[PDB]
Formats: sequence, C-alpha cells, structure tokens
Amino acid sequence: WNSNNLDSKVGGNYNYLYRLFRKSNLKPFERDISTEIYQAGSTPCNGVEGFNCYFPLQSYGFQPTNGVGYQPYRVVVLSFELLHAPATVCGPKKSTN
Amino acid sequence: GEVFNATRFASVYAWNRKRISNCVADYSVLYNSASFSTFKCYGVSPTK
Repeated sequence: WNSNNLDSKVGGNYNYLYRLFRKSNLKPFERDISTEIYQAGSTPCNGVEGFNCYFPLQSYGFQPTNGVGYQPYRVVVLSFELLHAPATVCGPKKSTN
Repeated sequence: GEVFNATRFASVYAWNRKRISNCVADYSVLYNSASFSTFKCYGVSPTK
C-alpha cells in the first residue's frame, strides 16, 4: 500500500538506503548490513572510497507528487510454516469438548 | 576509441546522434586506455 504522503519529501527523502553492489548475491530470507567498499574496476581499492569503486551507498529520491511508479510503497510479507512443529499461534476458532 | 579520440565533439543545442552495431566492446579497456575520474552510472553495474 501507498506511503508517499508519510515517507516522501519535497526535496527528496534520501533516508531509505538500498544496495546494488556485492561480490555474492543475497540468499532468500537474509539481510547484510556490512557497507564494505566495492571495487567495480580491476584495480585495487583501499581506504574509504576510490575511483571505479561503487560503494553500496545510494538512497531513494522519494518525492510526493513526482513519484508515479517511483512512489514509495510500504510492503509487509507474511510467511509461515504449518504442521512441522507443535502449534502455538492459533486461529480465533474456539475449542470444543 | 576514435569517438573517445575525436578532435571536436557534437554541439550542445545541435548534438549529433550515433548508433553502432555488429562488433565487440569492453569496459575494462575503455577506462584503461582512456582514463577518467568523473563518471556515475544508473541502473547498470560497470561489470554488467
């Protein structure tokens, strides 16, 4: 569902980070927060940053009215496993004699 | 390499558009032979 009116700024809300560059892909249901310098070029890259080195620091340019398809959407994915372990979080349905 | 080595480039208001096809291109040699420092790319990795 839409979150432009609560997240987007007129000047651009560059607070929500997204990363494109890493040596290894992301396994399903996993997160990585190591902001290690990524060297796109064949040359060695040391220190904080460098040329031909694309660090994983880029954020959304979220604007309220300018965002049509670029508009932020706040998404919640519900994932569950059934009939593998004893159930704890159960349905509203009441027990019987 | 030649369009990187052109004496005079296309005008601002009268930019010339060009298309090439049916050859082999590499990005490593592009910044090896013709070094640059001012470059940022959208939607594509430099290696991609």
